[PDB]
Amino acid sequence: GRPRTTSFAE
Amino acid sequence: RVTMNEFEYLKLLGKGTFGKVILVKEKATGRYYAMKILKKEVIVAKDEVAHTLTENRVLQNSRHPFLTALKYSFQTHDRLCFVMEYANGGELFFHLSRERVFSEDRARFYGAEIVSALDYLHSEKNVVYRDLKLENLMLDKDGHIKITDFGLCKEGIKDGATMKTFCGTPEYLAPEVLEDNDYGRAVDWWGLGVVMYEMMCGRLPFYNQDHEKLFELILMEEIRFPRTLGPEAKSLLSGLLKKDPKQRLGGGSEDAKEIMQHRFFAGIVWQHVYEKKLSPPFKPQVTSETDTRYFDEEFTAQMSERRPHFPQFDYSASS
Ligand SMILES: Cc1nnc(-c2ccccc2Nc2ncnc3[nH]ccc23)[nH]1
Repeated sequence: GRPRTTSFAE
Repeated sequence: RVTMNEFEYLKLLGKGTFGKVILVKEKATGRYYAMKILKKEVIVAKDEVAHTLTENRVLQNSRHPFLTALKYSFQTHDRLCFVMEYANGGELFFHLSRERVFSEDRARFYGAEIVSALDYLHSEKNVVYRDLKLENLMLDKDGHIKITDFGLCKEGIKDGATMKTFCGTPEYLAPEVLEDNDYGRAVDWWGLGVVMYEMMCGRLPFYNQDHEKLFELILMEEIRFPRTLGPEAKSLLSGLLKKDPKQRLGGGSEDAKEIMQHRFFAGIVWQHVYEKKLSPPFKPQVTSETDTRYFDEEFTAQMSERRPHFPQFDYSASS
């Protein structure tokens, strides 16, 4: 079951 | 005149980097919506009030079937709130989790719809989404795609006009972005390769929990092609994940149109996609509006001048 990713902005 | 007292708060549908999303009911109309609620505090703290204005503005100016409508933006003393049309068939992350893999025909349907909306964003709003991921993809009551979340959009991009902000989601970043080069709209097409690849293949094309390793893969290695892929499919993913944006499908002057013509989408009729005359290969089975079977249960189950005014935030629709 693939883990959720997280968006980011530098 | 909208505030929080104008809704009832029924279910938590999701949580995370993006604040909290709640299935609410408008008191005066009985209508259901998804209310995405941010705390003003975290938003200053991450120097990103610009993202929220960007999202507000991208939502007010978009009308498109495969982008979630905004009905209200309102703020309070402590929160920002986006009341959006509720996508009642759930997260596509949810669904691909249960099924592992989609059929070619099913991945084709969704991908058609994503191209539709992204071609819209690009050629009509001059917007580059930048954060296409499975997690940003909902389904409505009839099984049509809804893209949500516009905080990381770039506005005012025309032709090959470029951008430099390093952002997105690590697993989806396009090579030219890892490369610290100026990039244009072909990013969105790279993102679409990764999502199609995920739907048809059952895993991301590049994966490591270690980012340095994850980035080196994206730059250095060719995709693997499972032997269950038909030759049209090997061809669309191969073309969408050309590491050079200049060689990528959708990366010339004709943008989405180079993808609509590709033989994978042969006998997809694009105006029919747009007009919603194609049968969704999966009709969500919901038993009422309040039924959240397709939302994930870690959530369903739950239930100063760091707090400034956001100017002209507040909005109410009326096309
Ligand atoms: C980013 C991001 N924004 N929202 C989510 C999200 C995550 C999990 C479950 C539901 C979500 N949102 C929604 N679920 C139903 N309908 C909706 N309309 C608009 C949004 C929405 N993610």
